[PDB]
Amino acid sequence: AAAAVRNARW
Amino acid sequence: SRVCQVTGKRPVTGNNRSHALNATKRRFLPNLHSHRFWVESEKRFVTLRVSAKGMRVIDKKGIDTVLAELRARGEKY
Amino acid sequence: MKRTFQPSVLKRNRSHGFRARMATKNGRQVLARRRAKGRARLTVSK
RNA sequence: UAAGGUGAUAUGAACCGUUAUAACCGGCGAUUUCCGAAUGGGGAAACCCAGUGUGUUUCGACACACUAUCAUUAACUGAAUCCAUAGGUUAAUGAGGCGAACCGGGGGAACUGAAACAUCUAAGUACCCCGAGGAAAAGAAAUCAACCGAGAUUCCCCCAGUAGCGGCGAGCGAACGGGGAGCAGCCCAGAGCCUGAAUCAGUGUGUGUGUUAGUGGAAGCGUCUGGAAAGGCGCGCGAUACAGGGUGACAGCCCCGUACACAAAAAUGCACAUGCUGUGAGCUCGAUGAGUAGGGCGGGACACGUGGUAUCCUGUCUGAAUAUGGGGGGACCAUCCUCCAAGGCUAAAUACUCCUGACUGACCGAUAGUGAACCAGUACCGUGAGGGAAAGGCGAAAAGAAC
RNA sequence: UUUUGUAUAAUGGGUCAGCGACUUAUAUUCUGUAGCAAGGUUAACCGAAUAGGGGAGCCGAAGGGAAACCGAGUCUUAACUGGGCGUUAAGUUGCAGGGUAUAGACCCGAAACCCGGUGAUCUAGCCAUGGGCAGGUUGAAGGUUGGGUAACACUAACUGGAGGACCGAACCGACUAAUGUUGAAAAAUUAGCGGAUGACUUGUGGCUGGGGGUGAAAGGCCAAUCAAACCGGGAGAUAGCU
RNA sequence: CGAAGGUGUGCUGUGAGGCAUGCUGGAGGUAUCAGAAGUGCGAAUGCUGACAUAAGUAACGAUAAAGCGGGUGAAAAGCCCGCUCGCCGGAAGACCAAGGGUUCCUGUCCAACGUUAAUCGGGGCAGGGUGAGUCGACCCCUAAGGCGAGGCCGAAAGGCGUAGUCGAUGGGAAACAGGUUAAUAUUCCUGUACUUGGUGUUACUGCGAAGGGGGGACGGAGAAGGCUAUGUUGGCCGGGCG
RNA sequence: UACGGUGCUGAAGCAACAAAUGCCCUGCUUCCAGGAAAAGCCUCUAAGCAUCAGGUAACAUCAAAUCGUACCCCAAACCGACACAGGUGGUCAGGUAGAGAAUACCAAGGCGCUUGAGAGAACUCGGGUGAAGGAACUAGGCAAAAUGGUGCCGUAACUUCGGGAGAAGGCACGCUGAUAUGUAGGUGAGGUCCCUCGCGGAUGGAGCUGAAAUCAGUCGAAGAUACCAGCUGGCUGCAACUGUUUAUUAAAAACACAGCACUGUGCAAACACGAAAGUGGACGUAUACGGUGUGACGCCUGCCCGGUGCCGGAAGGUUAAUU
RNA sequence: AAUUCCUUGUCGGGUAAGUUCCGACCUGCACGAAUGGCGUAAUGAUGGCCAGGCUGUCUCCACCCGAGACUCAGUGAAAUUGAACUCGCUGUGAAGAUGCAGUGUACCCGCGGCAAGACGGAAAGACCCCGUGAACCUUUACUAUAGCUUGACACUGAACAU
RNA sequence: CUUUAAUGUUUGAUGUUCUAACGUUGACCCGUAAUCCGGGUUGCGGACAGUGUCUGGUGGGUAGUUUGACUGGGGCGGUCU
RNA sequence: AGGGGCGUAGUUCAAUUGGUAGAGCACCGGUUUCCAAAACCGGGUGUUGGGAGUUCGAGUCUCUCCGCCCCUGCCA
Ligand SMILES: [Mg+2]
Ligand SMILES: [Mg+2]
Ligand SMILES: [Mg+2]
Ligand SMILES: [Mg+2]
Ligand SMILES: [Mg+2]
Ligand SMILES: [Mg+2]
Ligand SMILES: [Mg+2]
Ligand SMILES: [Mg+2]
Ligand SMILES: [Mg+2]
Ligand SMILES: [Mg+2]
Ligand SMILES: [Mg+2]
Ligand SMILES: [Mg+2]
Ligand SMILES: [Mg+2]
Ligand SMILES: [Mg+2]
Ligand SMILES: [Mg+2]
Ligand SMILES: [Mg+2]
Ligand SMILES: [Mg+2]
Ligand SMILES: [Mg+2]
Ligand SMILES: [Mg+2]
Ligand SMILES: [Mg+2]
Ligand SMILES: [Mg+2]
Ligand SMILES: [Mg+2]
Ligand SMILES: [Mg+2]
Ligand SMILES: [Mg+2]
Ligand SMILES: [Mg+2]
Ligand SMILES: [Mg+2]
Ligand SMILES: [Mg+2]
Ligand SMILES: [Mg+2]
Ligand SMILES: [Mg+2]
Ligand SMILES: [Mg+2]
Ligand SMILES: [Mg+2]
Ligand SMILES: [Mg+2]
Ligand SMILES: [Mg+2]
Ligand SMILES: [Mg+2]
Ligand SMILES: [Mg+2]
Ligand SMILES: [Mg+2]
Ligand SMILES: [Mg+2]
Ligand SMILES: [Mg+2]
Ligand SMILES: [Mg+2]
Ligand SMILES: [Mg+2]
Ligand SMILES: [Mg+2]
Ligand SMILES: [Mg+2]
Ligand SMILES: [Mg+2]
Ligand SMILES: [Mg+2]
Ligand SMILES: [Mg+2]
Ligand SMILES: [Mg+2]
Ligand SMILES: [Mg+2]
Ligand SMILES: [Mg+2]
Ligand SMILES: [Mg+2]
Ligand SMILES: [Mg+2]
Ligand SMILES: [Mg+2]
Ligand SMILES: [Mg+2]
Ligand SMILES: [Mg+2]
Ligand SMILES: [Mg+2]
Ligand SMILES: [Mg+2]
Ligand SMILES: [Mg+2]
Ligand SMILES: [Mg+2]
Ligand SMILES: [Mg+2]
Ligand SMILES: [Mg+2]
Ligand SMILES: [Mg+2]
Ligand SMILES: [Mg+2]
Ligand SMILES: [Mg+2]
Ligand SMILES: [Mg+2]
Ligand SMILES: [Mg+2]
Ligand SMILES: [Mg+2]
Ligand SMILES: [Mg+2]
Ligand SMILES: [Mg+2]
Ligand SMILES: [Mg+2]
Ligand SMILES: [Mg+2]
Ligand SMILES: [Mg+2]
Ligand SMILES: [Mg+2]
Ligand SMILES: [Mg+2]
Ligand SMILES: [Mg+2]
Ligand SMILES: [Mg+2]
Ligand SMILES: [Mg+2]
Ligand SMILES: [Mg+2]
Ligand SMILES: [Mg+2]
Ligand SMILES: [Mg+2]
Ligand SMILES: [Mg+2]
Ligand SMILES: [Mg+2]
Ligand SMILES: [Mg+2]
Ligand SMILES: [Mg+2]
Ligand SMILES: [Mg+2]
Ligand SMILES: [Mg+2]
Ligand SMILES: [Mg+2]
Ligand SMILES: [Mg+2]
Ligand SMILES: [Mg+2]
Ligand SMILES: [Mg+2]
Ligand SMILES: [Mg+2]
Ligand SMILES: [Mg+2]
Ligand SMILES: [Mg+2]
Ligand SMILES: [Mg+2]
Ligand SMILES: [Mg+2]
Ligand SMILES: [Mg+2]
Ligand SMILES: [Mg+2]
Ligand SMILES: [Mg+2]
Ligand SMILES: [Mg+2]
Ligand SMILES: [Mg+2]
Ligand SMILES: [Mg+2]
Ligand SMILES: [Mg+2]
Ligand SMILES: [Mg+2]
Ligand SMILES: [Mg+2]
Ligand SMILES: [Mg+2]
Repeated sequence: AAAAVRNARW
Repeated sequence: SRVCQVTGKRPVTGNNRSHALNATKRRFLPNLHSHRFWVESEKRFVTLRVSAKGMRVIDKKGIDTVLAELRARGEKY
Repeated sequence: MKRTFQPSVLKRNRSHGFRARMATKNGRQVLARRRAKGRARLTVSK
């Protein structure tokens, strides 16, 4: 599994 | 459990209605009460778990007659 | 780092052993299903 | 039944048999460790610890048997409390659990559809629980009809997607009547006169027909190709047997069978007959299911969602008539028909297949068909419930390659 | 493939082989075809049985009207010269096909809802019974002996050893930085850091179960999964979307 | 006298295709006209298997450290022996519990396993190995808690619970030193002890409960004092004269 | 003799000192938060035996079953898919230095971590040193550097009088000799007295062990020389504080907290878990318990009852089942 | 001011220069008294600011010691990948070109390096929107319901007084 | 008819006193080696409490859902015949 | 910016909401007091922000235009 890389563009 | 020892009445299930007819499951239980009945033949008090409808039939049928049916039923009064 | 499995034979048999499973009908239904399925090992007991 | 045989991978060794005590097959028995309803107590299943009694002795012990709980019945004893009763101790029977689907009953969803969503639908479905049988359930009119009649229940095809039900939306959906399958009627609510009548259930006793091992079972040679013939080319024969399988390539006549004809010491199914043990048939006169029907309230079931809603079931509160009487005929009343509830029993036609045998397929042919053609519910994964694979083919014969 | 429009720097595909998606049942309408024809045809069932029997029924030859009714007419109206719907026109039963309807209905895919079970060997809290905390400091109350008071109070010295006290290993925590980011490791290592006799820590058992638990409270944790666990079932839920 | 299948070639039709042949293979195949479909695949981040690509690139797992001689062997940086060097030493040593299940010892072998080679191994194969009155467990006893006759309650299932019965992580009788095996030892051997029951003999004799009492029997912290384990030094004994 | 080994023989085998976290000690002292059970064991008598049985004591004798026992056990054998820089409870605790189980170097013992050999580029990681300047860097003194021990002197605002405080700041530390050839102290033999007599008491001081201080001398750039081992001060926001929390990007001003107040609750308590029985609350009783908000302490907590809740009232209006 | 939008408010202190900090002012956009107000020693891996010491943090990097990187031998992955004979520029073009047009340049092929591009790799975009999607949560949204509470009847009777 | 005074009746409204239903998580006895349960004795309470059916009120405590579209992205605003 | 509200006597507010604008204070005049005020009597005051439209007629109704208030300018 993984943890959604918070490289999030908001 | 909630069982009448004379009539055999037991809980039954039904629906709560509403002004919108919404139906929710419910239970109807008998009006059971523990009563000490005086049996003349044995000059003793025997306690029975009876419904209110069962109380009426005891007067009509006699205390001895109902117990005779109970012994046939093997209810172990 | 401590993981989810710490072996303990006494705990394992008291939780999932043959007598623990068969004590109740729900566990007895597990045995019935495993007997119907044909499992080689019915319970966890050795 | 037998000349071969000690299951398989899987050889070998040591042997046993050959005309009937080898082996193999079937019937009936004997043995049947431990765990498991598990039942002497306990317990982390396949383990731990006893008690009683009988009988053994080498005086260290040892071997059997019995000892769970509950229900029913019968004895004996036995409180508060004088009798009693509860309770207690024995002894007899019976039940416990498991198992595919089908069946009856007790409970009982939601997703979904309505292009949302509450009524409704899904659906009394999934699931849980209880109980029973080879079937279950239902069943002998207080039924329908319509002024003519039918005559228990169950199942099939119609009636009919009709009449109706329904936020009259989605949807749900009869009955009457008709054609079929199959048909069977009885008992108590009580006493006589008759009398053991019919009938049913137990059991023995035979017959018949199965089932559980088996027996016989017809008829082809030559030549050619070829490693090998069952193929080619010739000439035959059998067939109540040309169903299939095997045999070195495609076999009616090589083998196993098949068609037919037969077989049972013993056990057992089914049916008929018959003998005992119960069981009562018939006639007369009576009797005719009361906290019930009905009603009020709240729900549910009838296709029918309260609607003008009959009918059925009742949680609650009431409560009749009773043959000179009641129920029903879809609100209700009258008339008229029809039936007699509040006690029971009942085969067949119907549903299903865990399992047994035979046979069939315009079903599959190893990524298909059961997950599994293979030591598969295995390996493996998961604390656990549970999930769950991959993997078939040498050749006719292992002759499996001496050196 | 999707689009008004893609060499497009939009989606899809490393390649090969195998597998992989408009089916089935019933009903209905239409077309084609065959048969019979103002008739056509049976269903269940019977049946040595794909025959034959069975016409129970169904459709059609007559419609109009809400209906009673009337009828090649009928309804509307008091009535129609009227008007609406009908009256010359062949249907029916198979087979195949095109649609529609009910079923999963061309295939694959939800996040979820509901039902019955499995999990507190991880973690959270609690319960019972055991264990652990080197060493070094600070020196409370109290006590004794003096000094002071009428007696206290008070004070000094000496004893004492209090604390969710101090510094600091084990132990426990996890604040900063670097590395590591297909790692030695699905959360760690190295150098520092906080607590370290307590609201401490730990071993072995036990108890609380899913709309529930537990929570010094973050929607945290409840077997690497938590704004409602996991497993099976309803279930091929549904998906106007791709 | 070579079927399907595969692999070439030639011819042929508007196309999906068809025909024939050489080779492979070694036993099936099937005209024609009809009938029925699991009837045609390149894509669905499709499914399964096989094989590429990056690529002989990254990595070969703590920077505690190796070196040499000899031996065995087909082959030695990695195995054995020896001599040095380095690392841990409140551990990176020794003994256990929990847990694992033969990994222990010996012989033999190097396909696979070991991130290299391997003669070696916790790998493969074949043998051997675990000896208890005192150590544990079992047993007696109870804690939390579980189960629970009857009982109470609950649609059913079931829930709770009394008497009871289970349940250690706690309480209960007793063994030490020495020697020995390739691998076991408070278990075997040697030496010297101890405990609880049974039976018998002898003597003296009030015994006795599911009952009563006592005991078992219990905290935290702190302070010393007396000791031992153990260590150091001296003495003694043996060896050494570098 | 097979490098093992096997067999035989085999000296001394004492004393002093130091000393535990082990033992006496399940003790003693003290404190508040007031600290299992049962059985074995000892004893007492009931009923039931008191010739018996049974009990006590001494011998002899039997019996003590069954199961585990190898090996790993902070790890290559267990939990982590791995021969995985992780995790895993108990017991044992050598020498020198040191307060110490820290740390450094060693003993017993066990290992060098299952790819190496070269080369000695950039760059990256872990480290060492650095002219001069000394935060000019950077969001930020992040990181690094620095401080670091014992003894003594000395130590401010403020304070709840405890603190702040190791405040800051400073001095002395090696070795040798002397005081005193090995001191003060501790330990304590012989000897000599005493004993209703022993593992005795009192003297006695041998021998061991042994700081600390001062003085003198001496070496080095440097004597807490290594390892080990606080950076400090000033102003201010928030929270009183120790503690707890998002296992796996947030440890905080968030949560908890003692304290305070309101309110419910008379015990078959309220409340909560349970269709119910029952249980917890509690074997407690308003000096108790539950809920809510606030959050030590100090000074304090003002005005509004219209709205919404809650409490009290019950005359009237309205109003269900029922009749 | 953890609260001040205007705003770097104004003044003072600290600095050579201070949108932060400290002291005041009050004009409180939009503090305020147990959803506590104001103070407060001690405590804090608490936030902000300042000073001394200290240093490669920096001016401005240099050298050195190790582990990789590089070479040789052995073993031997991975994400990705429509196919490639895989240049620059300007223009065009599903509107930012290795692939089109024009033009320029370029012998074939490794190795060590740097990452500008291949709208590079990872993961059917978390922001935005949509669906008559899902879930939790709130309330004086709707309809219900457990619970609580009211009364009638039943269990449930007698006598007397008004 | 109104006004109605009294008269019995039929329903209710309270209040008081009883016990016999019912309650007892009061005491005592027995089952009994028993803090359960049951039975007995007694005391207290008592036609209440409590429970059943029906019914009014309350009820995010717990559920099932709804919460529009157009729109030079959406929301807000505006609009819908 | 966008949207709602407001403008009436000297200052603060009523308004009728199609046909004739009031209240409080302030101001003025007269009483009372030695005097001021407090008190008493009496009374005058307005283009209803500006404009343009409707209407026979507007401060009122409609639309712009000034001034003054109150709200919004949000998700990446
Ligand atoms: Mg048994
Ligand atoms: Mg819907
Ligand atoms: Mg049968
Ligand atoms: Mg034969
Ligand atoms: Mg009758
Ligand atoms: Mg009704
Ligand atoms: Mg109507
Ligand atoms: Mg209606
Ligand atoms: Mg009706
Ligand atoms: Mg009735
Ligand atoms: Mg194949
Ligand atoms: Mg398949
Ligand atoms: Mg298969
Ligand atoms: Mg295969
Ligand atoms: Mg592309
Ligand atoms: Mg791709
Ligand atoms: Mg046709
Ligand atoms: Mg026919
Ligand atoms: Mg007819
Ligand atoms: Mg006409
Ligand atoms: Mg069709
Ligand atoms: Mg279709
Ligand atoms: Mg502390
Ligand atoms: Mg500390
Ligand atoms: Mg990084
Ligand atoms: Mg601290
Ligand atoms: Mg988790
Ligand atoms: Mg949910
Ligand atoms: Mg599931
Ligand atoms: Mg469904
Ligand atoms: Mg689906
Ligand atoms: Mg074929
Ligand atoms: Mg060919
Ligand atoms: Mg062949
Ligand atoms: Mg297909
Ligand atoms: Mg395509
Ligand atoms: Mg690959
Ligand atoms: Mg290489
Ligand atoms: Mg490369
Ligand atoms: Mg490279
Ligand atoms: Mg490399
Ligand atoms: Mg290594
Ligand atoms: Mg070597
Ligand atoms: Mg060392
Ligand atoms: Mg092995
Ligand atoms: Mg070994
Ligand atoms: Mg090899
Ligand atoms: Mg091995
Ligand atoms: Mg022994
Ligand atoms: Mg043994
Ligand atoms: Mg022992
Ligand atoms: Mg029971
Ligand atoms: Mg229980
Ligand atoms: Mg026990
Ligand atoms: Mg124990
Ligand atoms: Mg051992
Ligand atoms: Mg004490
Ligand atoms: Mg000693
Ligand atoms: Mg060993
Ligand atoms: Mg390890
Ligand atoms: Mg892992
Ligand atoms: Mg492992
Ligand atoms: Mg540890
Ligand atoms: Mg150390
Ligand atoms: Mg280098
Ligand atoms: Mg760097
Ligand atoms: Mg440095
Ligand atoms: Mg140097
Ligand atoms: Mg410098
Ligand atoms: Mg310098
Ligand atoms: Mg700066
Ligand atoms: Mg700068
Ligand atoms: Mg820092
Ligand atoms: Mg440093
Ligand atoms: Mg300070
Ligand atoms: Mg500030
Ligand atoms: Mg704090
Ligand atoms: Mg975190
Ligand atoms: Mg934590
Ligand atoms: Mg953190
Ligand atoms: Mg607070
Ligand atoms: Mg109020
Ligand atoms: Mg008020
Ligand atoms: Mg600001
Ligand atoms: Mg300034
Ligand atoms: Mg300020
Ligand atoms: Mg505030
Ligand atoms: Mg206040
Ligand atoms: Mg307040
Ligand atoms: Mg803290
Ligand atoms: Mg600070
Ligand atoms: Mg500084
Ligand atoms: Mg390219
Ligand atoms: Mg370009
Ligand atoms: Mg361009
Ligand atoms: Mg390259
Ligand atoms: Mg680079
Ligand atoms: Mg780069
Ligand atoms: Mg929408
Ligand atoms: Mg809600
Ligand atoms: Mg729904
Ligand atoms: Mg919209
Ligand atoms: Mg947002």
